[PDB]
Amino acid sequence: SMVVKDISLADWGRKELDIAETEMPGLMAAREEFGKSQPLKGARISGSLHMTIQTAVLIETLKVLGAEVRWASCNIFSTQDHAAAAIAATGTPVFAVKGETLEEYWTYTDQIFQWPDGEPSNMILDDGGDATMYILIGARAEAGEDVLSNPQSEEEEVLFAQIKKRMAATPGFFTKQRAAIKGVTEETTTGVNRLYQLQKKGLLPFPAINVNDSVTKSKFDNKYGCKESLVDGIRRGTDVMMAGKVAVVCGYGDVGKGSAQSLAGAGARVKVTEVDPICALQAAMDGFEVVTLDDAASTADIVVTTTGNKDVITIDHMRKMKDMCIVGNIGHFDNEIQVAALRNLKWTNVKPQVDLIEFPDGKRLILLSEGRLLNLGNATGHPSFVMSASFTNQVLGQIELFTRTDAYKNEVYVLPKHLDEKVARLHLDKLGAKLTVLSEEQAAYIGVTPQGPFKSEHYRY
Amino acid sequence: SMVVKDISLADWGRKELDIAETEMPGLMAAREEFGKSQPLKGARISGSLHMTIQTAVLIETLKVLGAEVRWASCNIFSTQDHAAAAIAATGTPVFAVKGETLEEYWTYTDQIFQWPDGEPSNMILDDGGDATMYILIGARAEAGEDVLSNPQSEEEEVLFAQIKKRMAATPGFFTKQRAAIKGVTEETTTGVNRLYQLQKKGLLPFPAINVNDSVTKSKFDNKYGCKESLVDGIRRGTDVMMAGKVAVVCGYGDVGKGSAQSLAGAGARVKVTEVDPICALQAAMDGFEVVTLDDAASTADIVVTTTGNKDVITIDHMRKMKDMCIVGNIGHFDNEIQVAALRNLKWTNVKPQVDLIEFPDGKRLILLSEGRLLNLGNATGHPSFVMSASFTNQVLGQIELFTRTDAYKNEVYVLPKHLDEKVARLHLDKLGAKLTVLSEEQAAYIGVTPQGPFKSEHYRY
Amino acid sequence: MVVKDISLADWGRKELDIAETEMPGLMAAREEFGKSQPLKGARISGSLHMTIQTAVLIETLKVLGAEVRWASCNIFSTQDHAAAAIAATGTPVFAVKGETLEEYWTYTDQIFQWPDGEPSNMILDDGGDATMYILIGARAEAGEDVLSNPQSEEEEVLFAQIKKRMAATPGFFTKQRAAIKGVTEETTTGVNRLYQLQKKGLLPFPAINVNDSVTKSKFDNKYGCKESLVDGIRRGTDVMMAGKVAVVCGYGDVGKGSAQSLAGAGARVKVTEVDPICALQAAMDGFEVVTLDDAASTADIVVTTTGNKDVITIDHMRKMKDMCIVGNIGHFDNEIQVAALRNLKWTNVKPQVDLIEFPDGKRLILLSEGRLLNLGNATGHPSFVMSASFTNQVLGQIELFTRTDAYKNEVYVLPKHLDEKVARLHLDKLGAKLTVLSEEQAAYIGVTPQGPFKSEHYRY
Amino acid sequence: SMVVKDISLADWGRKELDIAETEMPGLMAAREEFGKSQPLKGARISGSLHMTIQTAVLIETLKVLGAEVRWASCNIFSTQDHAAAAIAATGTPVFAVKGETLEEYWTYTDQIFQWPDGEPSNMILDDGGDATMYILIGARAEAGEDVLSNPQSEEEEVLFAQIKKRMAATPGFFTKQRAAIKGVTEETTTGVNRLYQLQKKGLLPFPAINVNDSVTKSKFDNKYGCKESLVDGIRRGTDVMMAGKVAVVCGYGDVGKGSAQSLAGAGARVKVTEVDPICALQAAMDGFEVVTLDDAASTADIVVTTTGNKDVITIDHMRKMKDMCIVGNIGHFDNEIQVAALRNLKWTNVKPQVDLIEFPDGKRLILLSEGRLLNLGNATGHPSFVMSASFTNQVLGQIELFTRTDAYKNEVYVLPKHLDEKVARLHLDKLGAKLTVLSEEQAAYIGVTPQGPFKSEHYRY
Ligand SMILES: NC(=O)c1ccc[n+]([C@@H]2O[C@H](COP(=O)([O-])OP(=O)(O)OC[C@H]3O[C@@H](n4cnc5c(N)ncnc54)[C@H](O)[C@@H]3O)[C@@H](O)[C@H]2O)c1
Ligand SMILES: NC(=O)c1ccc[n+]([C@@H]2O[C@H](COP(=O)([O-])OP(=O)(O)OC[C@H]3O[C@@H](n4cnc5c(N)ncnc54)[C@H](O)[C@@H]3O)[C@@H](O)[C@H]2O)c1
Ligand SMILES: NC(=O)c1ccc[n+]([C@@H]2O[C@H](COP(=O)([O-])OP(=O)(O)OC[C@H]3O[C@@H](n4cnc5c(N)ncnc54)[C@H](O)[C@@H]3O)[C@@H](O)[C@H]2O)c1
Ligand SMILES: NC(=O)c1ccc[n+]([C@@H]2O[C@H](COP(=O)([O-])OP(=O)(O)OC[C@H]3O[C@@H](n4cnc5c(N)ncnc54)[C@H](O)[C@@H]3O)[C@@H](O)[C@H]2O)c1
Ligand SMILES: Nc1ncnc2c1ncn2[C@@H]1O[C@H](CO)[C@@H](O)[C@H]1O
Ligand SMILES: [K+]
Ligand SMILES: [K+]
Ligand SMILES: [K+]
Repeated sequence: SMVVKDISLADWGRKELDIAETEMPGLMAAREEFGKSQPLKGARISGSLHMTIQTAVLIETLKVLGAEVRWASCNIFSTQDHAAAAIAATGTPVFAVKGETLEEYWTYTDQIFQWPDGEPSNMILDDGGDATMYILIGARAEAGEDVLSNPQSEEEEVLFAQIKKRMAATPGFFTKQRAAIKGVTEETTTGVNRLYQLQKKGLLPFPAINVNDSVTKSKFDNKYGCKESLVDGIRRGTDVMMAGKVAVVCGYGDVGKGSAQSLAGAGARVKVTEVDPICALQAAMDGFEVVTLDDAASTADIVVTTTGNKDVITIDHMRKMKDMCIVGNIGHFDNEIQVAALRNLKWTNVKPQVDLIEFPDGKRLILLSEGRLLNLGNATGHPSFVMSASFTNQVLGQIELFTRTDAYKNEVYVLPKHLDEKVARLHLDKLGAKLTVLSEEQAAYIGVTPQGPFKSEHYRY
Repeated sequence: SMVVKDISLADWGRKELDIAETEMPGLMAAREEFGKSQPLKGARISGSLHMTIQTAVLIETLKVLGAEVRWASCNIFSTQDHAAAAIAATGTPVFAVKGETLEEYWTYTDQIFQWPDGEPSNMILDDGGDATMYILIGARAEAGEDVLSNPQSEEEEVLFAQIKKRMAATPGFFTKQRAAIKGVTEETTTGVNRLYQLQKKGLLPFPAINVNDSVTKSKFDNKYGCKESLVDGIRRGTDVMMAGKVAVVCGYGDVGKGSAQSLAGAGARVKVTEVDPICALQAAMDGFEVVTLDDAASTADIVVTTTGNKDVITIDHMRKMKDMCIVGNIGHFDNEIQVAALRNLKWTNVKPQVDLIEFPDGKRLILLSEGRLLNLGNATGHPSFVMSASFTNQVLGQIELFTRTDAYKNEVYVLPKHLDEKVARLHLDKLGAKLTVLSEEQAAYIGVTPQGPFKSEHYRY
Repeated sequence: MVVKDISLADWGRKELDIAETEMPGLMAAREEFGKSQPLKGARISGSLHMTIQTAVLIETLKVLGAEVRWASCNIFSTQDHAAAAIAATGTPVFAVKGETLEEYWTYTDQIFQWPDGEPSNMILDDGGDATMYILIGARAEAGEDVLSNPQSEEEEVLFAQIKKRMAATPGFFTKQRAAIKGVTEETTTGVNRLYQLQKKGLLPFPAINVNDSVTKSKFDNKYGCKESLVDGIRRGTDVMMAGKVAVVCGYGDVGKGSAQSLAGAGARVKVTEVDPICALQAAMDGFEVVTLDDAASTADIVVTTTGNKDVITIDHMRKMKDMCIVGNIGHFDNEIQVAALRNLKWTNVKPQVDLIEFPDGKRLILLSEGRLLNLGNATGHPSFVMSASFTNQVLGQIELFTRTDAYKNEVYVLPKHLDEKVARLHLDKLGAKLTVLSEEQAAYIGVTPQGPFKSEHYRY
Repeated sequence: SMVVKDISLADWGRKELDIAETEMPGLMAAREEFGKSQPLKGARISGSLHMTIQTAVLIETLKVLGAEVRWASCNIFSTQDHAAAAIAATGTPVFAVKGETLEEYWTYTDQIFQWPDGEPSNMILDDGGDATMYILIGARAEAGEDVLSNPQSEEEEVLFAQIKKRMAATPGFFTKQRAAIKGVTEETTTGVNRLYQLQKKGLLPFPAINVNDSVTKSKFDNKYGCKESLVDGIRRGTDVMMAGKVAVVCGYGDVGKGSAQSLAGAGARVKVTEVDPICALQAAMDGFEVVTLDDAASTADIVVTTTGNKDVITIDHMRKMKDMCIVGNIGHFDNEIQVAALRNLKWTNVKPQVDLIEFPDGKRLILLSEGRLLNLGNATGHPSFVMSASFTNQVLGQIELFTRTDAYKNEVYVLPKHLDEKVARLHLDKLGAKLTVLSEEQAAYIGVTPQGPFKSEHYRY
């Protein structure tokens, strides 16, 4: 009916939720505005998104708006057990344990679609595309397409076996559920990229709102969020001194940028790697030495990958690294580091999400969260405030695709700027940030209304 | 023939160009790449752009590409005399003096179009849109439209007089010149906004390249440039101690962002104003107190405007200010501050571009560059390296519109991403910034090619 | 031995393996003095936060020949896995995270109770509690009225512990006092206490002020707090730093580190001070300098760093806004008027995190019940910076044990050449390459190429 | 009665003062607090200190507190002629002309001891110790010691010639002047050095206050002052871009620490060299790479020296540097850089205080101020606020010695901490910094009084 680590943690979860709500004015404002109206009454939402305290506040907001939901995490180490307990105790089905196996993970992703009345979900709230991919690959398998062979990875084999179990247990499930989905809201860059791949190949059968690319998501969550929680995760994992140390940051997109500020602000000296010349130029301009990991690996104290790509930190890199160098990843998936390549070496667990890996020559590495997003694995992810900006976009995205589904075609959308502006505006008071108002004449003079939007569609901020 | 302050400054100018070239790899790469093939042979370029050492390197670069140019500055205080002189000494006609009057400014603007063979220019390279407007408003006047009446500013009246003057001396001039322009490239936000007004009204009769919105322009020039050059201007103008002082930055776009960094990085404590809630939330997140000038004026030590709007610092604000508060503008035009409203009071010149204005109660203000761009007025504007990234776009813009004019409609375009990435790429070596190369598998994995472009069309960086 | 759970020892040992690679000072001292055993015969009573870092120190003192008995100097600052690892070696330790006041003082007394019945001969102290216990006890034994009118609950427990000891083994305090060759004192608040003793003629043995080594006060107190303040506030509250206003009370070494901690994490810092010079430094460093009276009502975070008392009062706490976070990183829990909060409704959120509700409904988040939140809510300063602090401790123990007769009953600091050696020992770890003076250069500036490089009272 | 370059420039001097005063709250507040009580009535002060506008404000402050004064520069080139003029217009004897002869210099030093009533000085206010040493050496000569033979330098022969001139002219002048000095204050490290040697050899015949080691003066000059004026100097000189650049700072004392902050704050990436392991460890902990100039020279873009040593940047380093490396000294005071060693290479002057030096292989260097102090050479020295903190120390020292002469032995003393604190208080209000007051209970608790001093004699702050 629910799967959590320990239901007795509910009370603790609840207390922290009391606190988080005072930090999340966006979601609370959505409860005020849409509670009575109940725009999501009739919504049947399967959520796949880090089961944190922040996600719990979102979940309860969705419910206040009329939705029924079933939830699971989008990572095996990112759950906050007391958050999961507190949500479970309300009766909302949740399947999320910090430290679950891969098999369990896919079992749980499946569970979010298994409603008691035997009818399907009609909405997906996704982070990384795992729930979306599960349905769409499932359905194609059910249509006879050969899509469950030649598994590239362990994780992929486990995903396949889970699709096979579901096909056998309830034939027609995927087909039926693919058709039942009114729309999906996608939270993160890696997820959005998967959406665009689908659209480009004509494999997206319903509309998606790209939540990541709201300005109040990508330029806040991905950047400030990582600034807050990257060093947090490293610190809890290792308790290492930042001052005096060299940290190499692989990638200089939004996450990479935030990550560099996280480390720099703590006193580490930051070096950056990149493949995009524009982002690399930014990094240099921002004061950072721009290197390759091939050149910088053997003298780094800390190495962090932020790319969304793969094989960024390889076994060759890790052999060069000096004793006790700290290795971690804060991009969505664990393949940015070649962890699988380290499995034939001697591992000593230090504590949860902290492992000492020993090379033939006696050199040791400290690996965080087994190569999974270390901010959520080693700590608690992004603070409540920033998550409020992200999740308010999520709420608006859900309202759009559920209540105005016919306005949308089978493609990836972003929310309109006036909504983006609304989201930021909701978070200003909380910080005691006083906004100036344009005179009618000033607005005229620069080509806008006093009410906004204030920028052209593709302004970059 | 030419008009500069003092032709004997040429040697100094020349020595600073030898140095400046080592700081502008973008422009020097273009000379190597397009020198022999001479894509601008037959170009007759009228340039209206701050006549600085940086612009001088651009001018020589355009000549090396085959172009013949005639130049003027786009601001009465922004010239560097020794740069103007070095350019005049090569025989290129240049009409720019630091501290020219309004009348002189328009006389020079007109001169850039007066070729010795009596034939019109065929290209414009513009910053602010003054040279473009002149031709266009002049042409309309010639067609009998009533565009020369009810002038709002002293500046508007002198522009009208100059247009009439030219109409009488050489009838048909504006119309024959309008028709002869193959294209215009526009440098800055305020100019680009003017262009969009035109296009919108159907009043753009040729293609325009919006250089401002190149990523390697807006996110570098407008941000990092002002970071370098705002306090530079304030220090040269006032020698005030920064640590311990409170500065108010009005606006938090690309310029306000850089301006804030400029002051903070020098030790001042920075408060920010904004009308855009997303930009305000960025400023609060960046650790700045977000206030209204109404509330903050009376205790500020420094007040700077960066909006490109008008009437941002009013007479009411300046009244509230404390004795010796420094006031400046770094947006494109002198109407952001209500300087006209100060003409009423007792001025005392302190030195070039620094005035002490005394209110009735005896309260004094220090006004910088008479409320015009203080970075260029009180110092020398942005350093060479950043102007190289900015100006390398200009050169590519000219090459496009001059060699491929038939591919463009009467609209505002931006350069393609691959060119933006090229520009960045040409600046990496100068900084010892070494780029990583995607493996074939890696590029496939994220949906790009190893040669780029690496980001979707509207990626915000 | 008393620890939370001896089964944590393996975990503690793994983190010691790691900590050692971060603490080259201590490991160097093992190399230099291990065979020579300068502390052979030393019987050291240690009262210092029983963290992983302190565990590396303890093992270093043992490599040098010492026998030790250890207790923490704060009820919340122990890391149970460190305590366990140390206990597993056979070294007597008495330290549990979350001990009661009564337990604390039982453990402080335990560090002086050796199996053979003979007294300790050295004290390694942090905050002065172990030193005060012996000194106040010995005066009570000599008949002085020093155990009356207790001014706090904690003071009451101390008096009862002293009375309990005098009853069990009469004469213990007098004999232990006389048996102490010397004490080394780690922290500002402890040193302050020593100076008060010396001024009154109540210091009966030499003390090394380890806090005022440049490689301690200008590193530990500053960089240490830079690293660990925000750490403790994040683990306790997971609050967003960006966009928030934090008021730091005090701008000495710790207050300076603390401001950097919060600012570098995104918070906007305002600072209070009583010392005009320190205030001017704050303003020069870019911080708004305010009174808490004025700033209290709009702050999001308020942190005290003074070593003083009654800095954050009931009146301030009344003015604060709902969900304001309140903590202290000075040595003692009286900087904040915690006791004045005791009749209000408290709800525990989790260890060292409490929600306190006022009559009007306004709630505050108090960290570690007003005790050092870096050690309370996280794990204190990182190993590297503590290696600097603890290498000074080792050198100070060696001094007062091996050369006791060269010191009078006063507070001393280590000579500059030892201070420079400590810094030197930590350079390689960071890949910091030092330049060497030419003979002529040295002469030109009035030094030798070997150092010391600065005058006695150079401020750095 | 006065020697200045042009009494005509006096009105302009005054206009400069009006501005500078508003930036020197310390000295001004001194005037409001002590003006009425006239604690320097009866003072007859002989001053020797760079005759700048800042020093003019100091001077007038001394007169406001009742002091009668005669003044000269402590340097032949430091005099700002309109300051002198403004001061001589007061009726105050000033003997200072920018560019004065060495002979004339000593003649002006003598003139500050020649009062028209024929009686002697009773106080010396000194920077560098030339005015103190002149009286003391002269008096040793008049007591018959052989001290005017064996001049080490031709600059010393000017000294000795000048004492014999005065000895011959008015027998006993020196003996009687030495006996009349109540006390002297000293501003600089070199001046203190000389005095402390007098003291060690029983040659110090009166109390001296060492002001250089006040916290509010050593920190304000050395660190905050150089923080404000380093990057400023380098910009005015080269207009180079800081962002993206590597700057090597030689030495990490107070001047080095400020210099590092100046550069990092402007966007440069700072490396640091040191011989002192404590300072080096400070640098690494402040997040700077700690290197030897030997290793870092070939890739530096800016190298600045701050050591106060000699032969810091040698010809061997300069040969290794890349083309267009900028090289400067902010220490003291020439000879940190081996400039002379470069005199055979091709020098091309770019403008005042900026020289291009070319090596045999075409490698050029940009050298600032010929390797002398660049903050004075290319900028305008330290800001007024900075100098206000430092000159307020002189004042308080003067009051202290003049009014409590009896409390002092003939030794060098540092300024009492309560006065150091007083200096700070005097600047707090201008900054808007509000001081908290200890309760009587809090004060006893920590072992001080509510009035301070608040720290022990050797607290390092
Ligand atoms: N942990 C979190 O809380 C969190 C939050 C947001 C996003 N993410 C994840 O982080 C990843 C990155 O997100 P983003 O918003 O920064 O995307 P982004 O595209 O803005 O930036 C990724 C950057 O990595 C660079 N890159 C790619 N391959 C590289 C390589 N081999 N070496 C060096 N650089 C390389 C790209 O040029 C790009 O600039 C995604 O997986 C995203 O889903 C995680
Ligand atoms: N001097 C220079 O070196 C330089 C360089 C680049 C651009 N500019 C000029 O600076 C101006 C700003 O350009 P930008 O690139 O920053 O454009 P931008 O649109 O990114 O920034 C303008 C910002 O000002 C804000 N704003 C508008 N009116 C306001 C008001 N009344 N009060 C407070 N904030 C207000 C807007 O919300 C906007 O975010 C333009 O005129 C541009 O041409 C100057
Ligand atoms: N938590 C830790 O890991 C850690 C580390 C080192 C020191 N400490 C403790 O921190 C405390 C401070 O030590 P420090 O080394 O910074 O001492 P310090 O003397 O250098 O700093 C204390 C400052 O507080 C100021 N102050 C005093 N009362 C004040 C008041 N009522 N309001 C505002 N400011 C006031 C003083 O002027 C002084 O500048 C001591 O208790 C010390 O033992 C803790
Ligand atoms: N330009 C100015 O406005 C200004 C102002 C004050 C002082 N100064 C001058 O600056 C110099 C330094 O002053 P300070 O207050 O920093 O004194 P300081 O003694 O505090 O700093 C000197 C530092 O230089 C280091 N050093 C010495 N030789 C070195 C070498 N070969 N390589 C690397 N580091 C070396 C020393 O270890 C010491 O830490 C003095 O000569 C002083 O007169 C200049
Ligand atoms: N504490 C958190 N709770 C929920 N989601 C988070 C948290 N921190 C980061 N994320 C989200 O996780 C995604 C990374 O997979 C990002 O898109 C981000 O929005
Ligand atoms: K969190
Ligand atoms: K420039
Ligand atoms: K620790």
